[PDB]
Amino acid sequence: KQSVVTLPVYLNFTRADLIFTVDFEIATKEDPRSFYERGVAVLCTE
Amino acid sequence: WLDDTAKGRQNISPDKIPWSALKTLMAQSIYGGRVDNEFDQRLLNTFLERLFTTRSFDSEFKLACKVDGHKDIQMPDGIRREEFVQWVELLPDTQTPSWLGLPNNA
Repeated sequence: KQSVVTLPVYLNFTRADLIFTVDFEIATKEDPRSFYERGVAVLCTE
Repeated sequence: WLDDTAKGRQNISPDKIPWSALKTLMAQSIYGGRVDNEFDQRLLNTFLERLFTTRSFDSEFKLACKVDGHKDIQMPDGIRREEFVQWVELLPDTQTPSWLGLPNNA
């Protein structure tokens, strides 16, 4: 019922079919802005 | 917006620059109008928030990181357009995708 980052889940490598959003956890020395700028995402087929 | 903020003044303190106005308008109307995905909108917002503060025009501002090992593209300290274009012409010929914030292996 109820830092962190939100990463998309895509059906393929084209990143044109979003499935759902996943809330992971970040390490101590990393940065969410760098995570967003580097285009980190999750795929389903690769 | 600069003409609205400055009533013909010669200089503005960087705190008085409409940073929030510029960021919101550019992320929602000009560049964000074409943006479809919420993640693309988030990336555009991150870029605008990182770039349109500069610690209020402070020196030694980090525009990007060219190489992960001891290399940064520091902000030029010029004030004039000629100084800025001279800094632009000084950029090295080799460009890695880490200039864009992308990984070098892209």
